[PDB]
Amino acid sequence: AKECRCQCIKTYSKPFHPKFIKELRVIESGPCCANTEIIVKLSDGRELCLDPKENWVQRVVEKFLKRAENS
Amino acid sequence: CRCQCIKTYSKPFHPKFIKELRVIESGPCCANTEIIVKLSDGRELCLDPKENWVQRVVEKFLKRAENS
Repeated sequence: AKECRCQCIKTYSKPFHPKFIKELRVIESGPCCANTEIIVKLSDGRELCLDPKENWVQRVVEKFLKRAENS
Repeated sequence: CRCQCIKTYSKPFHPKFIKELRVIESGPCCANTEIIVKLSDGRELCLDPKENWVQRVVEKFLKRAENS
């Protein structure tokens, strides 16, 4: 399919500081993708897919969310 | 480079139908942080990131999605 399918072919495994994140996307698992997908947009203009099951990823997404909620 | 929201949604809905979450931080495109959630029914609602109930709903969805 085109729209109904997983959006990530691979995830970025190298940990980085949430300060480089400007946008976050969280797509829960369901009919169109067996797994939850997390895509972040960096200030370098890159769109990265992250592993939602990785602890550092969860902490990084948490820190960005709280900061954005303060702006 | 514009805002994705005109007005924020305040009417009651069941969070359990949220299937996707989007958070765009403020900057050159939009002065305020924007929070957009996609409901199963396809609807897209803009929520106020400054409201405490909103922050709780977003948090709960995130943890649930991370459990999959």
